[PDB]
Amino acid sequence: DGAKIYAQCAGCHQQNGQGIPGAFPPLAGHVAEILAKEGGREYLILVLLYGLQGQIEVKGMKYNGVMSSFAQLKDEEIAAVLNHIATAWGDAKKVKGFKPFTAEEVKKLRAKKLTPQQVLAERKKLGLK
Ligand code: HEC
Repeated sequence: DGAKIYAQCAGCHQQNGQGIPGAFPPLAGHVAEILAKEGGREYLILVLLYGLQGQIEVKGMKYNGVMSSFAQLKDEEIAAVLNHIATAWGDAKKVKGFKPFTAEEVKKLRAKKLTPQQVLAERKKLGLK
């Protein structure tokens, strides 16, 4: 299940999804922020398929690291871990009519490979600084 997959994330984003200041951005309380943007759920899938780099801000703090791709996960595994980070800390509560992540959403985005620099560009297109 998604919680089991999340073990592959926990080393960085931590068991409680609160991250490490300056090093690993929080997921708890921040996934909602992303989902709130038009294109936000697609962006979350792209991070997992293609990785991320570049300076970003989360809850007013700056991050400047690199996240690897997790494309070796299957479509259902990526769907499951994203549902985990969307629900485990209540972020989806904050979001009106959250539909759970599904395998075909991941499949569709795998069809167009992006670089981690292009993933950062997608993040910026969301209105996120
Ligand atoms: C440490 C080696 C990491 C592991 C394992 C995972 N992630 Fe990560 N992630 C990491 C960093 C350093 C960053 C920021 C990169 C930067 O440009 O500074 C991230 C980013 C994310 C994001 C995006 C958050 C945003 O505000 O844009 C998500 C949603 C994300 N990471 C989730 C995630 C998941 C679900 C992982 C396991 C499947 C995972 N990450 C692994 C570092 C590391």
